[PDB]
Amino acid sequence: PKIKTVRGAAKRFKKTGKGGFKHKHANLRHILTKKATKRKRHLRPKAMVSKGDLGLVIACLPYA
Amino acid sequence: TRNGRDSEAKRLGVKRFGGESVLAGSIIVRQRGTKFHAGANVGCGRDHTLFAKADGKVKFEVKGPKNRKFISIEAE
Amino acid sequence: GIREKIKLVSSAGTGHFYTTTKNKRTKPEKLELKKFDPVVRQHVIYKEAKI
Amino acid sequence: GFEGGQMPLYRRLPKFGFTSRKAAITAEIRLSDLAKVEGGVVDLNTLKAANIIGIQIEFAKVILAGEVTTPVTVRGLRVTKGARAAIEAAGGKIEE
RNA sequence: UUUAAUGUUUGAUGUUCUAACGUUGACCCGUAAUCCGGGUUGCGGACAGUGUCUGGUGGGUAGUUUGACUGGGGCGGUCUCCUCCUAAAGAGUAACGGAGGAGCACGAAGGUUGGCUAAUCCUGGUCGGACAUCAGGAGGUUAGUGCAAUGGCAUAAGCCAGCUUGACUGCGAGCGUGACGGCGCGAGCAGGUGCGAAAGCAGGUCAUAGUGAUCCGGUGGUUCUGAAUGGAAGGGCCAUCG
RNA sequence: UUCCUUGUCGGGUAAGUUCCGACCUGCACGAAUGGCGUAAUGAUGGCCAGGCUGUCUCCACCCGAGACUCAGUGAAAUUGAACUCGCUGUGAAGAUGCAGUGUACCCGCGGCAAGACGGAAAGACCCCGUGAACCUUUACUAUAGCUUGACACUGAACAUU
RNA sequence: UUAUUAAAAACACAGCACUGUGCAAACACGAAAGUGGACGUAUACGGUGUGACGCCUGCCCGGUGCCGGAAGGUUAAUUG
RNA sequence: GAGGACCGAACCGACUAAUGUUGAAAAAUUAGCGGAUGACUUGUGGCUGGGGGUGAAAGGCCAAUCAAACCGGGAGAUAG
RNA sequence: CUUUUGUAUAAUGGGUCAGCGACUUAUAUUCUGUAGCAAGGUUAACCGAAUAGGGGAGCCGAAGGGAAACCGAGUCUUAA
Ligand SMILES: CC[C@H]1OC(=O)[C@H](C)[C@@H](O[C@H]2C[C@@](C)(OC)[C@@H](O)[C@H](C)O2)[C@H](C)[C@@H](O[C@@H]2O[C@H](C)C[C@H](N(C)C)[C@H]2O)[C@](C)(O)C[C@@H](C)[C@@H]2N[C@@H](COCCOC)O[C@H]([C@H]2C)[C@]1(C)O
Repeated sequence: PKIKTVRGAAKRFKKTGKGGFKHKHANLRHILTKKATKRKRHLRPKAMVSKGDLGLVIACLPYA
Repeated sequence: TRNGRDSEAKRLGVKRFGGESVLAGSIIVRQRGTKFHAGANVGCGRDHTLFAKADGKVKFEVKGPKNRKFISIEAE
Repeated sequence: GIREKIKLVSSAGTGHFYTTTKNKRTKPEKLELKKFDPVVRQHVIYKEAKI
Repeated sequence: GFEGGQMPLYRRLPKFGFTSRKAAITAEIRLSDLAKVEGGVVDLNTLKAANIIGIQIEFAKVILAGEVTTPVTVRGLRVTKGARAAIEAAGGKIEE
């Protein structure tokens, strides 16, 4: 049988050009009044998955 | 009553020692107070982190009438 | 645990708003400040409203 | 994805975005594919007949990829400004 | 102006009625049968009872949960964060090792400009006293810092006044620190603003605690999407809440 | 039923942590999850006395059945391999096997059980497993049953309003 | 009475009490039909506790349960 | 001539001790022991079925089997 | 032999011999080697005196950025 994608991972990681994965930052869903604007601003752009975590992502997204 | 609590270490101290070449913005020393003071081409962050405002070599000096330690960047 | 969260709505037509805290027991008066509105790119006055 | 009980990476990160149903019916065409077509004039039907785009493609865009050498008449296709120059440079013609 | 009573819709019940329905009353027949069915009759009677829906009750029954650390386990204590020591003069470093704190506060206790400099004690002095306010000398920070400790602080970061909202929006060279999620510092650039004559300073507070991922959902916005098409619903994006 | 506790006093014995009687200071009795009595009953618990005795001081002899020898038949558990001594030390910390040293001709038979951490049963204790079962309850979530009302099966007349 | 380590002070018991039950009884076994209760009818039957007999059985209804009450508050489906 | 009366065989039971414990025996033998007209015992046949039965109640018993029998199946359950 | 910080260990397992007895298979996916072809590569079902040939439906690759519309060797971010 085909490998099944972890659908939860597919909704959180997008494959980039050179094979990396981009993802949205955490800590930007709720309580935000107490967070400094500088901190919230640096969490808006998408980030690349670190080298230590690529093994977990690739295993979960075999067809990505 | 009972002990057993502590906080995580903060990794303070000197990051670039005398003579080291640094880029602009490099953190030189993290400190709680101003154990070291900002000299030439060196800024003082809100937590009194001393960072290089220009490229060059860091330099430690003791100056002033209170013999305070200053850190400056010999621009090169 | 007394300070309540409030929002400051811009006096301009835009729905932009800031958020802050306030001790409504000691300071019952509404908070009014001049803050930058990034929609109209001007410093307008912001008035208090419920979160 | 199991990390021993710690909240795994694909669960401690937020979900984002949505899937566009229009992107599934849109394709990109390289300049090097304009010569594979039959007849010179290219459109949706001629590209599908040449097995260049899918049968369900409704929108197609020509981009500056590869190279075109013969005069080609592009019809009913969006063309990037870089590909538009290259097509006109080879005596081609672009019509909406 | 108002009031009564005959006529009506819907309820609100009840006292009658019989025709549904009940009859584990009697009698007759199927039938040489205490089942059952039919018939006659009596007694009940729109009740009871059953179906669907619904509230309550429900260890009668069922499926399960009931943490870890730990000088064995239990009991007690502890579980996140901050400060000091242990820690061996970079960083880091354990124990149910030694000591303490935090789960906030503040539209001023923030910004800026201008100014200012303590503790304690002595001497003199109405009430006035060991201790109030006044004056002088000594003293030199032994004081102060919204709160623990440590490191800082006179150019004061301490104290006072004026004017104020930079407790700005978009960004960000370059670093620091983490396995990671993350967290931290940041000159400079654009837009707009405050204070100052100006150089300048300001992206909260002397610094380090004051905190909670994701999912789901709410509220506002939105030259994004809109399952034939136009809308809409829903979704996305931005801000924010639980 | 009393922890302290062999409580204290009395009785019994030369001597009684038990027994019987009392005291009340009931750690922590108590009135139908009964209280206190109670003749009779008991393969019931505790204690005393007479009788009786090899229960004992302290064993002796005897009669039988085995054990032992001969003939016939003929098992079992167990078993890494063995050319399978003592001691002191050492050492996965209690040695037939290591070190040092002592002793010891080779092999049976009858006996005895100190050791071979002897045999037997993948410890019942204890802990552990995000094991199991069954049981409990004001743990959670359900649910049979019980119960409430609405609608249906289900109609008429009339009051009361 | 623990067949096969427990025969007992445990269980039962006659007696006592409370409580349910008006007969198509309560109750029990049954998706139901039905059957037991009982071819019985409150001097009967079921459940619970106690346990011959003798003398007796005190106080507490706050908690939990049960019974009664129906005014008020709250409250489901339904209705819209 | 009454009695869940008395003594005591058959019969039913199982209190004590010894033996046996790779037994003669997967619960017995030997010597004593309890009941022995009764809530007695026994034969033949029948009925009750597994979250069920039955239980003078020990979680006892339900074919040397019981805090949920046995047999087949899910099934190569799962086993950090 | 196993298991362990550590076993002559008096920790586990084996009386002996002979036979049997444990990293497989299928389908996906990634990487390495190797072979073919190469900006292309390859067919699946199916047809077929069928391992040929046909079949290019498809799949992967030659373009990315953005949540998306969209733009495109750039794109997103932002008023820039
Ligand atoms: C009559 C013969 C049976 O053994 C016994 O009866 C022994 C007296 C029995 O022990 C009795 C008596 C007892 C006092 O031990 C002496 C008691 O502690 C143990 C639990 O039970 C053995 C020793 C008793 O063994 C003791 O078990 C305990 C738990 C640990 C002891 N030792 C390792 C310390 C060990 O010696 C075992 C467990 O009974 C022996 C076991 C191997 C077999 N099973 C038992 C079955 O009957 C008993 C019920 O078991 C569930 O039968 C055993 C073995 C076959 C025998 C050998 O047949």
